[PDB]
Amino acid sequence: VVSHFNDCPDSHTQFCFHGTCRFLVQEDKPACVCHSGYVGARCEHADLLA
Repeated sequence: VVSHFNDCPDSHTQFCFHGTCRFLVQEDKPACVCHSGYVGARCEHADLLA
């Protein structure tokens, strides 16, 4: 509550190649979400990586 994000990019955004980027500023905490039709945690690979 109260805590919210806005400025996603803070270097930690480099942990996400192909996925939503959200950085909780008030609580500096990186958090990315995968898009779709992809694999991995960072979402660097697109299918063919089960």
